[PDB]
Amino acid sequence: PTFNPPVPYFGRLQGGLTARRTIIIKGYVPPTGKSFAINFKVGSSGDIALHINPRMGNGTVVRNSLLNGSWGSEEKKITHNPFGPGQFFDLSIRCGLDRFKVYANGQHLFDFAHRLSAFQRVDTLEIQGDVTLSYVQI
Ligand SMILES: O=S(=O)(O)O[C@H]1[C@@H](O)[C@@H](CO)O[C@@H](O[C@H]2[C@H](O)[C@@H](O)[C@H](O)O[C@@H]2CO)[C@@H]1O
Repeated sequence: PTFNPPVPYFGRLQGGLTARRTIIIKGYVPPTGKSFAINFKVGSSGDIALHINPRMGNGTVVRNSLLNGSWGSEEKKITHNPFGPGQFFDLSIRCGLDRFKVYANGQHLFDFAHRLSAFQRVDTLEIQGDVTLSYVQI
């Protein structure tokens, strides 16, 4: 469902992941949470074009890709962490031509350049772990 979807969330992306297409994830980080992930995925159990992994322990926002069975290099740099314990967040993820463009609460969070080149192949949004979702628009 679009409203209060229970985690783990599986929502399929109509026509594949198109360019110009924005996904909205509004949610809540529990105080007793350590890790959650947002996965843009080729098939229900395949390649992860974009893996996004807020980790509360060290307060990192880990971006990576899982391609051909292996994790590439992590990108960690941010100017802010909206996923602090007990915080609500409003994420806007836009699939661009050369990058994903990611905003949290209206503030730019990260860009992640496509490594899975043909980003169209992505057909599965996957959210898992320590997060409470209030609204998910694909
Ligand atoms: O969903 S999982 O693939 O099972 O979880 C892993 C992912 O979040 C990837 C993304 O890069 O990280 C894996 O672990 C890392 C960890 O970030 C790093 O600190 C450590 O030194 O290397 C790992 C790989 O062995 C997660 O397990």
